[PDB]
Amino acid sequence: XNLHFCQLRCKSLGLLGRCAXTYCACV
Amino acid sequence: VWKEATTTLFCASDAKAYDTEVHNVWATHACVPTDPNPQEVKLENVTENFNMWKNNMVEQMHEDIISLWDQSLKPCVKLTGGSVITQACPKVSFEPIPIHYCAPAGFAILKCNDKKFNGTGPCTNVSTVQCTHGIRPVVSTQLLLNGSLAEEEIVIRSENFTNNAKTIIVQLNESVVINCTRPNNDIRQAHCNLSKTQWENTLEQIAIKLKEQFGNNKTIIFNPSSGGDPEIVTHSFNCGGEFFYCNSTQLFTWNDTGRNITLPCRIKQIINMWQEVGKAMYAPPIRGQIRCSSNITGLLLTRDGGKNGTEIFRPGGGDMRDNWRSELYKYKVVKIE
Ligand SMILES: *[C@@H]1O[C@H](CO)[C@@H](O)[C@H](O)[C@H]1NC(C)=O
Ligand SMILES: *[C@@H]1O[C@H](CO)[C@@H](O)[C@H](O)[C@H]1NC(C)=O
Ligand SMILES: *[C@@H]1O[C@H](CO)[C@@H](O)[C@H](O)[C@H]1NC(C)=O
Ligand SMILES: *[C@@H]1O[C@H](CO)[C@@H](O)[C@H](O)[C@H]1NC(C)=O
Ligand SMILES: *[C@@H]1O[C@H](CO)[C@@H](O)[C@H](O)[C@H]1NC(C)=O
Ligand SMILES: *[C@@H]1O[C@H](CO)[C@@H](O)[C@H](O)[C@H]1NC(C)=O
Ligand SMILES: *[C@@H]1O[C@H](CO)[C@@H](O)[C@H](O)[C@H]1NC(C)=O
Ligand SMILES: *[C@@H]1O[C@H](CO)[C@@H](O)[C@H](O)[C@H]1NC(C)=O
Repeated sequence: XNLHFCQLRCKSLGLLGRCAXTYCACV
Repeated sequence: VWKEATTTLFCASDAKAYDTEVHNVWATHACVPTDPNPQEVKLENVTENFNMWKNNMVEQMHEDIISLWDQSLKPCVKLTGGSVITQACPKVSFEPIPIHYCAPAGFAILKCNDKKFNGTGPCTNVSTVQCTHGIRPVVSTQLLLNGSLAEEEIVIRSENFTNNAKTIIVQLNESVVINCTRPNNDIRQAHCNLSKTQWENTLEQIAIKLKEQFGNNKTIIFNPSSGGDPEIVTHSFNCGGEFFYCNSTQLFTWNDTGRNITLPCRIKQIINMWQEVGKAMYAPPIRGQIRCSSNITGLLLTRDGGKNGTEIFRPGGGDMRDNWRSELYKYKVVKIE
């Protein structure tokens, strides 16, 4: 992956989110 | 020309009918016995283009292992698309076995035997086989376990090295044993041991191969994951039916300029699924010693890129198709015409 919960999570880490298969990954 | 084609690949293995271990049980009804008389035929004066990143064999394997897990490992609770399912979650015996993939009549598997094969483009030493070699369907992140080694030297593969968004698959030529243990008698605390000098030598050789790819005037650095789900921030895998989450910071904090490396691990009940987007909860860990000794045979990396002069690589993975790709890269299915 849910890219949005992901980007919403990663942006709180100072980073961008993207899908790694069915998992959330930060960049 | 025998063009690349999609077919109904069937599986073969040495699964035993008397094993209640879940890979054995699945293979018992899904697979045939291992080929008693295999025949590899070399094709003379034949050149063939392969593409490990566009291979239907990977897709077919992915679906099979999904079906394997979905029949075998039942969580007590599963959340998908807002829908909740609960069921009996009996613990199981879990140890992967080798699975061969075979081509039915009318089709054949071509095999690239070139030592430095990068995954795409022409292959000058091609053979045909009835079945692939035995592949253990190990589901893991960051580190590739119990796979096949490169013959000559380390090989690094990517669909596009210049695209920092593309996963880099590393294939080692020497295994690095890693032992992970949840000791008998904090039931969720565990740890992983590996040789410090062996790992440091491995990172040293990987860096050399990366410099060849990205430039000799580059400074190679390894850093831990930038963040995300627990499954990709840590080295995650199933051992004895339990889901391990191992902190790999020590493994991936390195630059060019003790005896054992001991990683702290946790066993988790609640996990993000790899088969589909959603979460699953399992029962607490079993008692006794839980222990797996594995060969690290490859790595999954991602590069930071952007802007300059330095290249930072972090542990990656997530899409289990890349795991299957790391073993199926030298195969393709063609139709006999
Ligand atoms: C081609 O590869 C096969 C398998 O590795 C090997 O047995 C054979 O000697 C090779 N031939 C040449 C000309 O490289
Ligand atoms: C793989 O090697 C071929 C040459 O055999 C080359 O044309 C291609 O660009 C390479 N692809 C990579 C390194 O991703
Ligand atoms: C691990 O690697 C060693 C050599 O590196 C090999 O002898 C052994 O069979 C491998 N084990 C598995 C389970 O693949
Ligand atoms: C493994 O590959 C490295 C280069 O990546 C080489 O220096 C080393 O000699 C190789 N070792 C074996 C046992 O093949
Ligand atoms: C590799 O990726 C880069 C960056 O996205 C792109 O510019 C280049 O065209 C790609 N190579 C191909 C598509 O062969
Ligand atoms: C891994 O376990 C084996 C026994 O299973 C042992 O001989 C070896 O020393 C262990 N390696 C490390 C790095 O602890
Ligand atoms: C990883 O382990 C290091 C020490 O080994 C620790 O400082 C760090 O907080 C850990 N992080 C995660 C995400 O496990
Ligand atoms: C690797 O293979 C060994 C030997 O069969 C096994 O004990 C271990 O559990 C395997 N590792 C994984 C992660 O499946």
